[PDB]
Amino acid sequence: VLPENMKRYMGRDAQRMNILAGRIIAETVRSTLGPKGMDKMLVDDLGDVVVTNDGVTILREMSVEHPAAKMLIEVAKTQEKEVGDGTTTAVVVAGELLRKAEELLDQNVHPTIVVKGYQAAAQKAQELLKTIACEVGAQDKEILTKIAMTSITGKGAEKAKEKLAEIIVEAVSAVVDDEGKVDKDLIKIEKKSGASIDDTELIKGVLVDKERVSAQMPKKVTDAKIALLNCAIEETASEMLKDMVAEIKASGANVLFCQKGIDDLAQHYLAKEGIVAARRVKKSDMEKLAKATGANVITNIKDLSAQDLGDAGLVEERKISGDSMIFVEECKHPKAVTMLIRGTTEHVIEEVARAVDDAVGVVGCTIEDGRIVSGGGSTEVELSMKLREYAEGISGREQLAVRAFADALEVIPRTLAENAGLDAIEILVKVRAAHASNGNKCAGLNVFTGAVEDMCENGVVEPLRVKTQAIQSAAESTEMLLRIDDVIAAE
Amino acid sequence: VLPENMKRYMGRDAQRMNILAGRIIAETVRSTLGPKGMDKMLVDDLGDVVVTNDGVTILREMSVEHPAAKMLIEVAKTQEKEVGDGTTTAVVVAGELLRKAEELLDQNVHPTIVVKGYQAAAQKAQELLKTIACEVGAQDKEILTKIAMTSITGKGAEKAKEKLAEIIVEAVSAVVDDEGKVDKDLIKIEKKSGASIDDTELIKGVLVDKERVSAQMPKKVTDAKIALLNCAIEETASEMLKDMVAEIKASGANVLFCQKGIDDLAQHYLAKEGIVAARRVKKSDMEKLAKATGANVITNIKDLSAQDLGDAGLVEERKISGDSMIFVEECKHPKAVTMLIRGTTEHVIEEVARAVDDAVGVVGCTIEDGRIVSGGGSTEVELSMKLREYAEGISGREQLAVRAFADALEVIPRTLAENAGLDAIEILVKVRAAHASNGNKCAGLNVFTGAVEDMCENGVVEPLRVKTQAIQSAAESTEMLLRIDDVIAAE
Repeated sequence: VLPENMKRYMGRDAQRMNILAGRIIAETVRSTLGPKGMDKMLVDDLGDVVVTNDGVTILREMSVEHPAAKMLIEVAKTQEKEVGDGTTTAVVVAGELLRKAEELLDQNVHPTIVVKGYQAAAQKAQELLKTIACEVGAQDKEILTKIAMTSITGKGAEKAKEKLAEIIVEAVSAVVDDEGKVDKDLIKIEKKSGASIDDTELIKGVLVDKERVSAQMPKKVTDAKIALLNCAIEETASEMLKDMVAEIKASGANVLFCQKGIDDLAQHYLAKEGIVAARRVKKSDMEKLAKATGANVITNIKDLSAQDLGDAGLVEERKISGDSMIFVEECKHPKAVTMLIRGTTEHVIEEVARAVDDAVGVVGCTIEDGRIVSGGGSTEVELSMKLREYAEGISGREQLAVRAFADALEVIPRTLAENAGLDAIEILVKVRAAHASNGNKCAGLNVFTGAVEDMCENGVVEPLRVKTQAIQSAAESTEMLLRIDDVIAAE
Repeated sequence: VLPENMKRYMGRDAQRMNILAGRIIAETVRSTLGPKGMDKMLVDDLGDVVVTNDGVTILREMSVEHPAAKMLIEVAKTQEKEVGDGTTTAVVVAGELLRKAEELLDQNVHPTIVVKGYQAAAQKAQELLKTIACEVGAQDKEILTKIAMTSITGKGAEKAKEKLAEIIVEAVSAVVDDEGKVDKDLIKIEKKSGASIDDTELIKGVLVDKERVSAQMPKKVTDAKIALLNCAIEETASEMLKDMVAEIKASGANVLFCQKGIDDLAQHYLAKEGIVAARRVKKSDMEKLAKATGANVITNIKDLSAQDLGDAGLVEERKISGDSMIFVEECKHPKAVTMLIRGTTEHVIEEVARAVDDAVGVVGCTIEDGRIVSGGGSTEVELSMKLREYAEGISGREQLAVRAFADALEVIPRTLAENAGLDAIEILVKVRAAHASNGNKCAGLNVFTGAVEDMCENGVVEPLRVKTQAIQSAAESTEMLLRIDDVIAAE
């Protein structure tokens, strides 16, 4: 009757295997979300040994056995590539969810009915998540720097947060054309040693990774006409390589970045005339230096010409913490802007590089939705006491659906209390009571002193595409995994 | 500290053994409550075989081992003294109220919390019972019948409930003086063979269990002057025996009932004149026949008189079921009141004699207190959705407790319906929603239909003392229990 891999589990047998798998990797992930947790150390196979707190990776490495348990990576995985933030959230409440869906299924529910609850309480939840929404519109600066600070919390520096959420709002407020499309690609993040957390600056242009070629070429130009060649100023020795260099100084460059190198004796001519030049320079390089400086990007070094060519307000080669790089400031029309990040080690620079990228992301969310929620746990307790009262509206089995799915929304505000060594059942009361009466806004779980607070007036708050995706893609993922009743296993 | 007798437990060690205590005893007698509940077969160390439903006697005969188990007979035992039904009630949801409690001293709250709850929610629950009280008067007759039929429910004739309700009303609106005290002892319940369930009749008088001794007496007397001797017709032969019987004739007596005997030359003398007389008749049927008749109860024979003596339209010796009995009807001033009971055998007889004694008790309760309150399960449901709401009120520890005691109050009307088979999710939704909107009087649990019911309008309702006593007795005896925190045992 079957063959090829076959040991077979319906009903109880089934329950066990899909609950244990999903419970598992929740426990995994429970104590990594927000201010109150904690670090994990992986090791595979290659005996290789790897500290991390962040949920995707964490289930990536760990070669899994449970196939059912494999379909749950899948649901943290599609929350990182998309939005980013909330890996954690989508998933954890995807295992909790399921525990609670066990108590029932042991009431012999018709798995039928329990889904007929958590669907109509997904849906309603949409109508809830949308109103607690405390609308503040798109380019208001106050709030931009409260969505940006929350882009920077639980992090190796949330400290900076006020200087990492400023030159960020200036750098996305400066990129986006026709209010309501929201571009990342544009904001590069360079990371150099020396400073503090607050000496991060926003050069209206492009800061690349580039020496001066020829030691010839003046180490700084004033009002410079930067060229872009993506393609060859290599030909083989004497003549060819002279005709390429005397045609750059024919058109109008002082400044040249070529994605395709330089020889010796051709930088000697470049520096003969007062032309500086930057070798090997990356095509990442190229496009940024194009919108910085103002450039239309060419093919070769042989089309290089002042007209497809830029305008730039200072251009020095600056050695910065024992490495040379090329700056390109005062930029006329930056689409797209680089933010210099001063910094600790490469590790706190990188992070203030990621505490902008996911800041520009998340504000490219308050362009397209200029909603703002709910200071982490906040909107949960609100959804709580609404959707409880929603339940007294359904009737039948779907009663017992929607009640359970509210009371498991208290999962996340709970653990972030517990992790915090707090009395849960006091605060819960504190926050719930203060949310029905203040609003969206006001109604928080602050870690610190331990009591309900204005994540708003702090503000401490996060974008709205974050909360939205994290809950939907999670919620419907764990009702798939709900619903397979029959496991015939095998490799 | 230690030995003889003792092992010790604190912690989860104690906790378990009392709980086990607890749940078990209860598991036993949950099944027996209500429309929908079954028998149980007891056997003692004697060998004796014993089949009963009633939860006092169940727990009384099985030789119980756990001391803590021993605390818990005394909480169904006191409920039977009082009211009667609630045995069952007082002690199951005693056991249930434990199991919940569990979930919390596991918890880890401080048993001081639990209890903090359960006492404000017992208070409150006082305020609630008070209200779901549906209004009406002392000797109203629809509500007399209702409270009568619900003293006749889930017993061997709930049968003739209608006919058993109406002769009891009659019998207790007969007895009371100054409306607001209902006396018991004065409604005698005489069992005999042959009738049906509905042919049960109120002779405003007394019907005893003596025949006419001496064959010479008067097989029927018209307007008779009954005489009440507690004292010996008993003297040593010839003379002393006749001027005691000549003394009865000298007053007025047609009729006579002596506590004590009659020697055979004596009843030959009282039959000589037309005197009837009744042999070995107890103390019992002595201050019965005196409320019937209108007598005042004297010492000896001698004593006998016109006076001290009664008045009674009809006194005939009627074979009934082929047992001789003496009837004493059309009594002029009856304070007290035999109610002849015909059915099927002995059992159906005696049963309508129990189904009137509880019916004269609870009667006696709606005299003194003017309230009526629904079975099966109006007042449960209504406390549920009120005491839920009353939680949101409270704040802290005490939240938790009062939600767990309102949930507790549902399991009786859940089982209730299970017993049936009786998906209880739907109905409970049914009866709850109906109650918040109609009232006290019309939100039922009628087994038969399957549906929410006007207990009132149908008939089906209990008194007030029954549900008041029930409640409080049970709730603070399981709190108690839940206190003990240290067992040292035994020998």
